Amino acid sequence: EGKLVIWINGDKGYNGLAEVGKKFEQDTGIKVTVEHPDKLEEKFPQVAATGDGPDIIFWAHDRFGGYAQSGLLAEVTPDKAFQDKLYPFTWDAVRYNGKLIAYPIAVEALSLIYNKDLVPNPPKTWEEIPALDKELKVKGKSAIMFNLQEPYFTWPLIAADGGYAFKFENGKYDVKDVGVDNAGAKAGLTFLIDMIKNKNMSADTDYSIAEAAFNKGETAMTINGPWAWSNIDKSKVNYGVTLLPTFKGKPSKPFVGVLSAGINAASPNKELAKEFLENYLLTDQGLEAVNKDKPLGAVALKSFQEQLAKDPRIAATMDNAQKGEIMPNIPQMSAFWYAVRTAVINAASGRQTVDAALKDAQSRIT
Amino acid sequence: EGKLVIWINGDKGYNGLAEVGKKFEQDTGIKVTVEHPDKLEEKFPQVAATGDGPDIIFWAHDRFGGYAQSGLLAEVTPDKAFQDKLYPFTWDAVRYNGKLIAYPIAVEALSLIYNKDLVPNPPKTWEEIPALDKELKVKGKSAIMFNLQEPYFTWPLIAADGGYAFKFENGKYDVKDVGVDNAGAKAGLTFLIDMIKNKNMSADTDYSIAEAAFNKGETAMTINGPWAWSNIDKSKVNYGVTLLPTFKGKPSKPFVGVLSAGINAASPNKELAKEFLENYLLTDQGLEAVNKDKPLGAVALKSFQEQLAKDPRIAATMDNAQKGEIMPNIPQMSAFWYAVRTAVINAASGRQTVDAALKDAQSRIT
Ligand SMILES: OC[C@H]1O[C@H](O[C@H]2[C@H](O)[C@@H](O)[C@@H](O[C@H]3[C@H](O)[C@@H](O)[C@@H](O[C@H]4[C@H](O)[C@@H](O)[C@@H](O[C@H]5[C@H](O)[C@@H](O)[C@@H](O)O[C@@H]5CO)O[C@@H]4CO)O[C@@H]3CO)O[C@@H]2CO)[C@H](O)[C@@H](O)[C@@H]1O
Ligand SMILES: OC[C@H]1O[C@H](O[C@H]2[C@H](O)[C@@H](O)[C@@H](O[C@H]3[C@H](O)[C@@H](O)[C@@H](O[C@H]4[C@H](O)[C@@H](O)[C@@H](O[C@H]5[C@H](O)[C@@H](O)[C@@H](O)O[C@@H]5CO)O[C@@H]4CO)O[C@@H]3CO)O[C@@H]2CO)[C@H](O)[C@@H](O)[C@@H]1O
Repeated sequence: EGKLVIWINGDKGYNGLAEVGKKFEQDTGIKVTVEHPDKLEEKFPQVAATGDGPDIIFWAHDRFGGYAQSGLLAEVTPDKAFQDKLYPFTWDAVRYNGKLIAYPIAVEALSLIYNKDLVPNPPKTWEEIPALDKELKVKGKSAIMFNLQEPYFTWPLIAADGGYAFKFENGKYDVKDVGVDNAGAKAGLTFLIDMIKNKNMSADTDYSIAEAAFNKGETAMTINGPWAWSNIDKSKVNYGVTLLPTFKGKPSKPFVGVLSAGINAASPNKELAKEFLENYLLTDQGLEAVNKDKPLGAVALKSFQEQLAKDPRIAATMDNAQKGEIMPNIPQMSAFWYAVRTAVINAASGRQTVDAALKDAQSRIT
Repeated sequence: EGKLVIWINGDKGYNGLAEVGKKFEQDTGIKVTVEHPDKLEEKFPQVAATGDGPDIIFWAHDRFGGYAQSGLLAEVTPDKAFQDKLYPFTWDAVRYNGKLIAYPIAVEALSLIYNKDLVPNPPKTWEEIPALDKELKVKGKSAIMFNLQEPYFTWPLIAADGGYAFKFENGKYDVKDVGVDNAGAKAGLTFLIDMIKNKNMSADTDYSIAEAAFNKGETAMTINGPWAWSNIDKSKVNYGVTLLPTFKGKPSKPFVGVLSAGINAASPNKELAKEFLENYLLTDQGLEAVNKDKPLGAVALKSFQEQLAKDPRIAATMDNAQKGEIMPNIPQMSAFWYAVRTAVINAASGRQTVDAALKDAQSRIT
């Protein structure tokens, strides 16, 4: 304790790393010792399992999932401001079981390195290298030499025509796994129906009726999104924006929508549309103009969002958003919405029980 | 042609959008017309299918996958500099079948909106709202009113206790789908073995032998990563770094490694380790010190990577990286490497045929 021991491979810049450690000690008094043991990536699980080893281990990320599965790595805790400083795909490489288990440093790939004076135009194909070697051999030279003891160096050739390690299956929505008629869905809709039966709400309330009632001070609360705030600003009501109420102790989970602008495939103006959206709308000034009319909520444009993030209404918007879920964009989403609309309206009006309404919606969607 | 027609929903800031369109026309002469038809999200697939409709359509992203499946949307083409200006998860929301099919604008979620003067401390639970309503009703008021005709507004309550739309299955490596002994793997290893048989290479060449031969000008080419460049700089050789050769017309596919720093779970210095890695190593000055010793390649730190990106050696590194694949971090990766090492060494030395070596590796991994 009171020290840092670092392990890094002997082909990396460990002397330069030790100079970073010297600056660390000069500022903090904490000694940093950089070592480069052989087989460090095999020794680490052996010594960390006994509670020994280095404080920090450097390796390519392919070793780290095995370490994390064995409980040998601490979860790292960079805040969002620090995570923003590194490329997102590098954080992905060090994420295991949903947790960040290392700090990414550098991105490595093999390349062809060539002597400009022996091969001014290096070969573009592997197949032409034997002919080049024959000409170099009469000069006492060879075309190419690389490490054949480590599979890292031969893998690019093995993969070229179709070799691979493990196949990756992309994330996907299971369009047959729908949760509209499970017990939790029924419990929430039953509560809504119970409020209607108890005359706390009326089944015929729509957007206009609820907005007028809230903005005239006739009801204490409403549920709406950022576009509604402008009309409340103009009203007499002093309003706050906060977390949706919990149900059975669990957060309400609103669907998160990304307002998006698509370009019609039939448009003869695709270049103009790109210019307008990229260079006029998606600017601080462009979004401010729309936002001043009806608030957008949080915006996708980082520079303008940092100016909105302070507003408690935006903070509440993002707190509810985090408790909820981003909507799928799959084609089946419209079928989902049409079916759920019918279920809620039928249950709220008494044309169906909650169970029969949601069962029918589930059948329609799947 | 020569116009922009925009469709946006009637609850959004369409007058503010039209002012952005006015500025567009003032600068370009191109008229922008903003309309807010009812049912625009249903009308669009009907009119875009006939080659009509608006140039740009605004909606939440949940509608857009259906449009893109129907071929109604143009692929949008923002460059990397523009994509960097928006939050990554917003681009994810508008990606369909691997392609970006809209521009994200805003991030929306419902919140509880409350009258500060009627309910200074708004309810944290749904279950307490009936009691609040009874007290407000004696004052001629009600606790809460919101739109019950659109399922968007009731969904947060339905999802709270377990309702969901479509279940998402996270991306994953299939540890039983291994490509070490397929036809492409065998073809590439066979070519390596054929070069060895033809005496273009020697099976016993290792890292040291290849590095010495290249850096003394005895071989025209080598295959190595960025850490090797420092020793070539000091040598007499004038070297370039370029794309790996193709095989059977296809790019060589090197495995991409992210050099990573993990913190030992047994370390009593986890706070010091975080301080060192975040505030000393992962700085421009910290990475420069390591990089000056042995080059890191591309770095994860955006600010320093932008200073390296100009170097043709780094450009070539990233070109090869893009043709290749990020390594998995799964625990099975070490088994993969050990098995492939044995296969390559055995095939190159003649202790096994290419087919028998790679079949054995495949069996060992699975
Ligand atoms: O005693 C018997 C045997 O020992 C010797 O070989 C062994 C090695 O000493 C030992 O390190 C071990 O090597 C394994 C390694 O543990 C395993 O992780 C995997 O290595 C991968 C890396 O994980 C991967 O990142 C990548 O490594 C790159 C690295 O990213 C890059 O930054 C730079 O450092 O180059 C590295 C490549 O050299 O690829 C490697 C795979 O090539 O697989 C390794 C095995 O190949 O186990 C070795 C075998 O026991 C002696 O060399 C051997 O002669 C003896 O027979
Ligand atoms: O004529 C019969 C019937 O017509 C009327 O209802 C129909 C609507 O006019 C019509 O627009 C259509 O509504 C569908 C919609 O097409 C479908 O996409 C889906 O809507 C989702 C959104 O996709 C989703 O983004 C979200 O919308 C939010 C939005 O994100 C937010 O920014 C803001 O605008 O609030 C929106 C919510 O209002 O959620 C909605 C779902 O609530 O589902 C819609 C159906 O609910 O089809 C309607 C039914 O035919 C009349 O209203 C009706 O009385 C008539 O019986």
